[PDB]
Amino acid sequence: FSKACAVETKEGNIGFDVIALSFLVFQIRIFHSWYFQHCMVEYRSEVIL
Amino acid sequence: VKKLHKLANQTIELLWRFFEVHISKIVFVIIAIFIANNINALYIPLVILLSLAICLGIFSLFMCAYLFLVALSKMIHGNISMPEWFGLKKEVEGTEPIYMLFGVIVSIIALAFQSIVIYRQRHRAKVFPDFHHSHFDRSLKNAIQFLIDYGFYKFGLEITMIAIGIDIFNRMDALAAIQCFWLVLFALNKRVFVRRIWVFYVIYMAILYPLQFFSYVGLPPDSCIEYPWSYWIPSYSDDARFNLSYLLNLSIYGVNWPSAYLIGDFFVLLLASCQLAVFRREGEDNDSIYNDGNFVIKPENPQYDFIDTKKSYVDYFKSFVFHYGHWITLMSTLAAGIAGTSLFALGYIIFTLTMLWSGNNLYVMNSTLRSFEHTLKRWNALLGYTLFTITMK
Amino acid sequence: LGMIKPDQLASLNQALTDSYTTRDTNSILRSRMSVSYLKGYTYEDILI
Repeated sequence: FSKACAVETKEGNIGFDVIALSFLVFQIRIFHSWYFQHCMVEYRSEVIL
Repeated sequence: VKKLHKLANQTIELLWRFFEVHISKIVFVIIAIFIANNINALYIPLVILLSLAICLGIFSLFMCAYLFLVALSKMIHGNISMPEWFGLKKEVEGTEPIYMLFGVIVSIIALAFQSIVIYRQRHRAKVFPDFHHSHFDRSLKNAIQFLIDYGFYKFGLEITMIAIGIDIFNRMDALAAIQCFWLVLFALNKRVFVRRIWVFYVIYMAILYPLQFFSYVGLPPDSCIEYPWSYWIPSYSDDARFNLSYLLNLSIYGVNWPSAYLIGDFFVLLLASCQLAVFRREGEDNDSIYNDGNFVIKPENPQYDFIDTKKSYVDYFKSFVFHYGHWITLMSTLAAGIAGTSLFALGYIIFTLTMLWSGNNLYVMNSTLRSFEHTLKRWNALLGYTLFTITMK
Repeated sequence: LGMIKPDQLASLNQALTDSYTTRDTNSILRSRMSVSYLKGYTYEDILI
């Protein structure tokens, strides 16, 4: 039965997802922090206007 | 000669200032490694008392005498007998009593290192007493001091979450399931919810640690009794029963529990203790700026502009981390999505493509119609989907 | 003494290529090496 369904070797890991979660939680924490209002001020009226 | 002597004096002073606050952590790590080396039965009282000490100079001498008792002891269905299961293996006579025990006697000196500073101090909690974070960007040395002094007050919640994630990664059991359920509960709420629930979480895990170690050590071999959890399964092979027991982390005869679990939960203990220690001295720095409830730019900020006046390199570092960090995190999430092979990978792909498709037009605070609030709603949806993915896996 | 019939060679190839377990990684390399070595000779270069 394991031969028939034939999972590749073992690939069900919980790896790179963890570091992706780390990066995105860091980003969302930065989104609610300082220097980011200045960042968006730089985005606004210097890129479009 | 004089300059070298002054540099040596500065180095020894700074390492002493490091030690006077890090000897406790260093000795705890050393003891954890040593008890991971020997996971026999007689290690229950010591892990219990270390857990109690972490939960709370009266406690400083509790383990000092017991390690001497261990040093006293180390000098003293079947297939194994009482002394070996206890943790006292009768080695070959005539070889050595100190054959591989070169750290316990050093550990006594380690306790002395923690005791000499205590005795000579009472006869402040900062290595750098002239620290100033007002203009931390005016010097790279000041930036390093910021990273080493307030580096945990700033992001302690994040590093504790990382520790929990790595524990789940190296744990992979029902304990990992409850840990990721706690992660889901924590990540989907504001600061007040964790403010209220962290004490319950830390006491629950502090109580769970001793029970985990009791499960690890197990039962005496010649007890003339069989574990009930070895005969729940009616009509499946014995290997299935072994897998079920291992996944639920229950004691079984002739088990060889690796030290990775103990290392992970010990680091969880230390991160929780540090988080609580900084959590007592709570302030207003680790609070969201959206508590006022509007998305408009705050008229006056307590920090100067960083995009201009690019001086030194720490300003460049802030610009890189605050201006293109979302590109890095989207790269990481796309790599994680493409690494896997499942419908969860497809969800990651579609979410990251629809996130990257809105480059800059959607990053505008122009009143309503998908403003900053909707951007944070989408990001919270990303958090929810990622936690759903990990818990489902 | 004679050249191996194609049926026997095909049966031997199938038996060699189905000799592994789905758990250990090193068995994959051994089976791959055996199949690759066998594939170097056609049915004309092998005799019985």
